[PDB]
Amino acid sequence: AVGTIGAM
Amino acid sequence: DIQLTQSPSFLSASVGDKVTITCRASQGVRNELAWYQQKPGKAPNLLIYYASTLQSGVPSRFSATGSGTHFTLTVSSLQPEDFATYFCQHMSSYPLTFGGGTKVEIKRTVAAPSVFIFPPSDEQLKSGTASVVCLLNNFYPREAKVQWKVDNALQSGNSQESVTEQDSKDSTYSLSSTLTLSKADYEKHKVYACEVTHQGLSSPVTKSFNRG
Amino acid sequence: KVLVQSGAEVKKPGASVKVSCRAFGYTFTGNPLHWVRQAPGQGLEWLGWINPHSGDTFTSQKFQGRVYMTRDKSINTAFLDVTRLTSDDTGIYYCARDKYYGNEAVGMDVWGQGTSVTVSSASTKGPSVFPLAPTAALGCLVKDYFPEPVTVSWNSGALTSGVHTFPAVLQSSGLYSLSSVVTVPSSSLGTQTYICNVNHKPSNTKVDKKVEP
Repeated sequence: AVGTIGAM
Repeated sequence: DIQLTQSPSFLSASVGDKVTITCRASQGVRNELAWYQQKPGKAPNLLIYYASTLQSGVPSRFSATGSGTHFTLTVSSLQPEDFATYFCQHMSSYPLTFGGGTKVEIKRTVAAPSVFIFPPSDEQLKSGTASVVCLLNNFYPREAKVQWKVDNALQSGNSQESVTEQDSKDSTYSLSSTLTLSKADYEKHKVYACEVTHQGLSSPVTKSFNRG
Repeated sequence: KVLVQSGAEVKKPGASVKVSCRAFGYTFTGNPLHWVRQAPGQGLEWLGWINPHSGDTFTSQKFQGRVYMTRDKSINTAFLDVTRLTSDDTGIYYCARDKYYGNEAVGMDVWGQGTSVTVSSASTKGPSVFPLAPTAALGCLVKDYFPEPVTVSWNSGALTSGVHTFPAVLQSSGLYSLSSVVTVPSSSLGTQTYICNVNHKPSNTKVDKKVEP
């Protein structure tokens, strides 16, 4: 799925 | 974009019924889909994610499945708390998109509206405007059609309606219609009628008052 | 755990609004925050989401250049700026946390109570209250007020059973108007005194209309 704003 | 179609949009069912909602995706969204439940006045609540995994705290009667473009949500036996509007959502590409929603309503026995008419208040009439209010109280199902007659003349001009949500205890609906005129127009006539049409009325009911 | 949003807002067309959203009970910088809005009576519309740790954002394409997501980590608060408002932006604005399992969108876990945003040219107007005198049904007419909301209550909260307060309707004047009604025993209308209360908080207007036959 969408997850372009990064990892956390 | 990428649209989600929910079917049906409105659904009536009584407590204890097994019911199934359908979400169809314009494009393939492999497994990346969520289901929400929203009651009037609240923020939505998460029920299902990964198309089929229950969110913590969701009763086991809720379940969902779905592959690519066809998804379904099911309640094994409806409960008073389950009656709300349900949204699907995908997260496979931008923008995230919700379905149009499915409103699930309590099915109950047909009940006819109790009709009441209220002539304008003297304080309002002194202000230059006259509002005549017709109230349809505790009826089911949800269409009710109201027709206004000033001096027996059909008033397809300006009047407003307002419907409550389904009652928590009765599962009925209530409706208020408001006919608005000037002081000079209100005082130029005499009769004011309110004709109510509903499934629970074999013949439409008329409620009128004189003076004004 | 909990997302707390700022209070309702009333703005004129072409103005800007700043909604805020504070996080409690979890690490603010551990989950993306979505922004979703709902027009009166309608479905949900996604505005974008923000990485609170980095401040990185993706804004929904329809709103790019008009909507701005920011955050203040020192107070666990996220901000949403909606500029150049028109009537198409009237509705409730929610912030929602994503579970974000696998570093990837999964589902909106925690929602705020929502922030109401009304875009209109109308000016603040106190309501006029008129009695709706007569199995016995009476009521109050709350007419020509702006903005929402108004609270009714009957006999200061004691009378609550057969009460129906209707959703306000927006007239062409840009003003709101609603009715609150009650069904009472076919006759108690000589002993019992029925008073509807009306609180229009944006106008500092409280009115207790006695509904007598």
